[PDB]
Amino acid sequence: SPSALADELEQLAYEVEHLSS
Amino acid sequence: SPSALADELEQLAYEVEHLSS
Amino acid sequence: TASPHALANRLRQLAYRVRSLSS
Amino acid sequence: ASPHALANRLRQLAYRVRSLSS
Repeated sequence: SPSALADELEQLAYEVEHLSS
Repeated sequence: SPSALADELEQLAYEVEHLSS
Repeated sequence: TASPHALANRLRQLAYRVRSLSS
Repeated sequence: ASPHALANRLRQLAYRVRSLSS
């Protein structure tokens, strides 16, 4: 599902944001 | 195209691997 | 190496493009 | 999640994206 995949990618973006350099 | 999108997602994943916890 | 924030923002823009797909 | 785990989940979803249509 395109919307379901997009939601999963956004949750992954949430996780990436909380990583360090 | 979806393949172009998937290619960019994979490139992004490569860069995420270079980050740290 | 791009920052976590720049990568996260790129990933949100790709998610918008995925959401726009049809299947 | 580790960088590794996120990157692998991204690659998993990339394959699913690859299988969609315009």
